[PDB]
Amino acid sequence: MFLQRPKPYSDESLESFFIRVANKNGYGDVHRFLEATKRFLQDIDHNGYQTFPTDITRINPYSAKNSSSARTASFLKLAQLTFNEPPELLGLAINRTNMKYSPSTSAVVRGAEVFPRSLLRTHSIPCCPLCLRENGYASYLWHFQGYEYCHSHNVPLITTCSCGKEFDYRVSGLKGICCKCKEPITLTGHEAACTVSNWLAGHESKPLPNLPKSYRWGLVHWWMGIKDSEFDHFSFVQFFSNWPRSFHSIIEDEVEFNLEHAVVSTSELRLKDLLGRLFFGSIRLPERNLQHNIILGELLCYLENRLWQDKGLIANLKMNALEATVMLNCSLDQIASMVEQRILKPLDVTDYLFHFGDIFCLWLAEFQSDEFNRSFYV
Amino acid sequence: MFLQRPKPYSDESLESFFIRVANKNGYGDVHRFLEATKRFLQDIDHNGYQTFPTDITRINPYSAKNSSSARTASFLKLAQLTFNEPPELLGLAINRTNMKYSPSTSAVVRGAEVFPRSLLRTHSIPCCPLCLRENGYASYLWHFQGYEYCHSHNVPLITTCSCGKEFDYRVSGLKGICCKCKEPITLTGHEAACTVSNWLAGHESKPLPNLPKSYRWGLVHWWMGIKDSEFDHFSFVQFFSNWPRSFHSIIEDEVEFNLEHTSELRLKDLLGRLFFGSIRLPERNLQHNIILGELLCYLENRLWQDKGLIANLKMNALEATVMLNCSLDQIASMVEQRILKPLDVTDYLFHFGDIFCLWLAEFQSDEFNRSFYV
Ligand SMILES: [Zn+2]
Ligand SMILES: [Zn+2]
Ligand SMILES: [Zn+2]
Ligand SMILES: [Zn+2]
Repeated sequence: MFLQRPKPYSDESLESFFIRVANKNGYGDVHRFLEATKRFLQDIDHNGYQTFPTDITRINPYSAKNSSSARTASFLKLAQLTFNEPPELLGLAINRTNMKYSPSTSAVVRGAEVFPRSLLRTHSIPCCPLCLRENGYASYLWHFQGYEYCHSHNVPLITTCSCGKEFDYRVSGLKGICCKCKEPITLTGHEAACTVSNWLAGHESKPLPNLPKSYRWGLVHWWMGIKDSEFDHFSFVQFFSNWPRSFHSIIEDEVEFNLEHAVVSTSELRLKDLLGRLFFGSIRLPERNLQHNIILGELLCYLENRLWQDKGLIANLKMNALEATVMLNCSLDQIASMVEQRILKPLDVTDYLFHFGDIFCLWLAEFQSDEFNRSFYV
Repeated sequence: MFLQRPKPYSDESLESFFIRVANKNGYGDVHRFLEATKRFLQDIDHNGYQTFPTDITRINPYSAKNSSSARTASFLKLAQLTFNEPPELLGLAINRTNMKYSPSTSAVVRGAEVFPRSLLRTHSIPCCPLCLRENGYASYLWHFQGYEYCHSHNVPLITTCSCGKEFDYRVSGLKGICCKCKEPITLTGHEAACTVSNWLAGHESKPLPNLPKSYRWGLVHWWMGIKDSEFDHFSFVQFFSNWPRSFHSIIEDEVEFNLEHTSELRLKDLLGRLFFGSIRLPERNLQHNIILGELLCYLENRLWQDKGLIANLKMNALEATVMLNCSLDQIASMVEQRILKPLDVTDYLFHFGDIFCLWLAEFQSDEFNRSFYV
């Protein structure tokens, strides 16, 4: 099998890539192209040729249950032999990863952008009938929640055509011709999400900060837990006009509430009981790089400064051997090694034996890194 | 107690900070200030006042046995109480850190710059008396080997004066007046170390790459294991001078010594020195750990060449966690569900053509990922 590469684009999705290859090389559709792709992998002695799907829906590496390792091994072999010039297809596929958010939100990766798994769309993919006729391809941002508006047009994406039927570009082509009435879809102008859709594109909008593509998705899963609802876009804009003093407006509310509503005495207080929501909700977004995770990197500033104010209230919060490992970015064995030789002053892991100012000052002298340290937010 | 901040600098050592305070504010030497400082912590009931040193040698937080957590806890109080405008003292200390190098070298950290533990000077700190008269304070680079020449005057660093006696700023102040002679010290041109110490400082100097301060210092440990000797400043410049074909020139010769010394060949038997000595130096940022990405770019275009020679090189489950940056529990999890294909942990049932395809599918990150060396 000898193919030709179409016009390359760094923002084209994976499902939009196989459609443009089959239309350029004279194939009928994408279903007959993936069937001939499976036939070529059988002839070249591939290990997972029988697991290659013929559907454009499950062509992504996260849809594979156990054959994910043979999926990109099939993707790497096609880029080296079936084209005159080697394309870039591994950077366009959504790969799984072991990276988690706080407290337990899973995440995936696509090249140099770590996507949240919880913000991935799986029911219906929206699209735009303008970019599919001007750019000639589909954006990779159409598969995720949050990119509700088209970024440089001040229009939303479409979900249902004028005759009651939906349009999905994966099953009905990249032109924009719907299934039932075979017409182009009529469109259905704010700023509250046009600021967001410009910012979730990876681009600059003020006052929202300059961050990598992964670390702008990290604010979105966090801010949904703030409202305890779905994402609100205009309150996202107004919240960072007072950055960080709207986040300073939050932590003042959160320590002053749970001291009132403390059920135990002020010496028997725990870190999870005063600040179990704020501190355990910003650790890995996606990592502990406080140079880009500005949430925890600011949270540390409003924790270190007031430590020994108010009789050392914050610096004396009880902690387990469990949540000592969460803050230090270590394991339970390194806690159990520092109770033998007593670098760390004191085993039951779930019995509250430690203090917060003890664990906070241990990080600053024994457990920093080139990203998770005190010297970026200062 | 109530003091004054001097002119604050972005390269002052920590030992120079307790002399520029102790001279200015009416103490006799550095010993008097440390003795006064320890008592102060007793009055405000700090827990580790009894571990606070009266020696300026052991002032750094790695010199503590168990009280390194209470030494920066002693340091987190003085910047808030005993001054007018808070000085930067935690940004000057040499803290420990857990960032292991290749193969097992530990690390220390001073703010946002991580150093090899094996490159710390401990006998006698060389210095430049021209910075000890015009700047008058001690640059933190003087605490480390690899830095031999002063990069601000192109003049060497002194270790033994004209009377056969040494010189150190922790015992002879910051003026430059020695012990035996109490004179100005008589001084002691190259380029090969001059441009390294300009690169070791944190400026842009060619042909040494634009790496960060954590990664400009991760290479000097790596090259001394290559030559297996003391550090030659001449060859460390000329090694980077023909990138990539000087770095590849050892690589294509590493295989030829180890091909002759074919399926029972291993990745530890054929590419064992280049790969296992380059994973974390200090970390896995392939934008700035250029050693792995260029070797991966060498070995991505060598995966199924030579009838798949490099695809047939054997790996364990222990040395697969070194690559994939995971634990042994996730390795045994991929054996039950059978994503990675062949329990004995040190078993040779895993090959390099099998591991590298799994990392492009299930184990990327934002820094240990293919998205830089494309
Ligand atoms: Zn567009
Ligand atoms: Zn229509
Ligand atoms: Zn000088
Ligand atoms: Zn002398």
